[PDB]
Amino acid sequence: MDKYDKNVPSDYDGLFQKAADANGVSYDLLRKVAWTESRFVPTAKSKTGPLGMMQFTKATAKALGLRVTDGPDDDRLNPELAINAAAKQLAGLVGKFDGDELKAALAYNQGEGRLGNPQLEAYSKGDFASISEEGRNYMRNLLDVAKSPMAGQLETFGGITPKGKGIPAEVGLAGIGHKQKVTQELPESTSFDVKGIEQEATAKPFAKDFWETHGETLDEYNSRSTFF
Amino acid sequence: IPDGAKDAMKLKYLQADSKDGAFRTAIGTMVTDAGQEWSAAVINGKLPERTPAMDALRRIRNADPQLIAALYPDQAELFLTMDMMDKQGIDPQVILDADRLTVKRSKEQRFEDDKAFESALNASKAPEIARMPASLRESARKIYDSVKYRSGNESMAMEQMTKFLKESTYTFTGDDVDGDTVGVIPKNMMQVNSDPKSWEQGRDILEEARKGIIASNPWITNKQLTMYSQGDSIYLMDTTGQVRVRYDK
Amino acid sequence: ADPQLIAALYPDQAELFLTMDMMDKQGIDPQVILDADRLTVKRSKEQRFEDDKAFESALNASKAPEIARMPASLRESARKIYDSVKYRSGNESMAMEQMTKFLKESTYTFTGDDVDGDTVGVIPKNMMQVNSDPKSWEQGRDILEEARKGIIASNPWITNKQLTMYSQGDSIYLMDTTGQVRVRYDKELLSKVWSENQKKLEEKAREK
Repeated sequence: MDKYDKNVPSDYDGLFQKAADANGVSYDLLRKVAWTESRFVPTAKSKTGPLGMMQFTKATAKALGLRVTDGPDDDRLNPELAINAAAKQLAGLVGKFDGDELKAALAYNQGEGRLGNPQLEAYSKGDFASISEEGRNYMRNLLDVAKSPMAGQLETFGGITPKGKGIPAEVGLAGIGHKQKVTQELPESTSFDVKGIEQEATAKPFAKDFWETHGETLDEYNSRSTFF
Repeated sequence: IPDGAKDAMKLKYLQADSKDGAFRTAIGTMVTDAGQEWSAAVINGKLPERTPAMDALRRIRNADPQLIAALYPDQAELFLTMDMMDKQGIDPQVILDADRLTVKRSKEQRFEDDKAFESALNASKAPEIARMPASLRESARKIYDSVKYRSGNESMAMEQMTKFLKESTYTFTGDDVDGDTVGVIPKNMMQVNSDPKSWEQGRDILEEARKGIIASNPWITNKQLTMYSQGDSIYLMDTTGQVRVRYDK
Repeated sequence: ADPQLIAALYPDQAELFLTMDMMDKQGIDPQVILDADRLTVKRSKEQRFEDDKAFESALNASKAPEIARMPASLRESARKIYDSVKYRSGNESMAMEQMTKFLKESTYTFTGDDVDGDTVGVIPKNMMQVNSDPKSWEQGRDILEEARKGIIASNPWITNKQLTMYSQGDSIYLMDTTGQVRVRYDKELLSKVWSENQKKLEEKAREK
């Protein structure tokens, strides 16, 4: 997973354009958010591990106003309605932040409340020091595809010199990793299949064979032949 | 390679394998399933519509009889009994009934049953019944047990067995023999045509054969040969076994 | 759900369930089986042989054809009834009379022409009913008696022109010596045959 694969052959993206047009969200932002949350991975295992493309939590899933209490313990497993709900939430966030502010809407990552309101206030003041590390990293990951008036102030935050640019963790730690030594190539078993010689069919009884070849039974034959 | 060569190689590897090896473990599922099929059929009194394990094991036996007899004697004996019944034209329900009658009976009662059956046979007047070979006696006992199990009549079972055996077997006689009987052969094993009445021709060819062998080997004990039907063959044999002649249809 | 699998894996429970099924179809409470097992369990292997010999000798010396030539499967249930009565009292004569009276009025013995011993099978009466009325057992017997005469005519090659009649579970089997001729009947088929015969008879009476 490098550079988000912008121009990779788009796998299972027959849903983002429709949600984007329905709700007004940018296609690139929605696709990038989905990639960041789940990397389009069908399993998406974690502490909670929602395998859906939008890696929600139970509290957010219920607060979204859906019927989550259905199906396999959670209804937001079918991709289309979960993606549509996420797009609606993103559109509501973008619209409510005075214009096309595509990065304050990343309150989507932190929410609004005891831990999200002060960070949004700090973002409004332009004071990125009061935003958490998780929020700062999450906004840094979206700088390529986002339209914001503070997109240039965030990139020049954390530079080694005041004229430098900060380094996102996806770039500073890029390329450092180890391959898995275990693969899904399973060992195969073989059946002990010996197809020998077919068994001979059951014969007719001697009396039945006699009565079918000759129109009379053995007793009649013996009685008639012994008359003379 | 053709399938026969593949079967031969697989059976060579099966024979060379050790007691708890993987080759014997793979085919042990077949034997376990076949035994379970037969035991369940005996308990329920009816064979199921499908017995894949018994069919597979029987085909493997047809490929190599000695290996199966060496490794799984019980299934080999069962298959030999089924083969004899099949050649007589008897449905496996008879074997099921005989097994059902015998299984519900203690070891002390089985001895009494065997003694009673042997006494009833030895007291008969027909030569084919009073001096029956043991291999034929097993199938006769199964027929008698089936008839005695499905009804309560032992007299009916005896008459049914005797009538079935009289009209389907032929007893050969010798000159100056105590008891006069030298063997009993089923009639359909002496047929020279598809016509059952041709059994009389094949008997003649047999009767001149044992007279011709005795003339060629006058040194045999009492100038006597025994005639024994095994599988699909008829054996003319003397006392020492040095003179042995095989015939088939 | 699956009888053959249970018989293959757990034979003891399968045999127990078959015995309970036969008792249930006869209308007998499991307390009889419990009493018979209680009588047998407190008895050594040497005494069980003597008990079996005595019971078989008592049966073979009877005068009723249903008792002297009883099939083994019916003999097991008869032995259980006899053992229960002989266990709850001390009277073996009472147990014998109770067993014989119970078996006389609930079973029917079929006979054949020129058969040594004359018996070809014993069938419980309630397995030959064509209605809910018990007295209808006589109709289902007739349908059976004409069946075995019709099969013998169609298959004259059978050993002595004789068939055995055997009741297993809820079915009645007409079978020859070799097993090549086997015919199955049940209360549904007996009822259907009886209904067809009644329709034919009533239409013949109406239109003639």
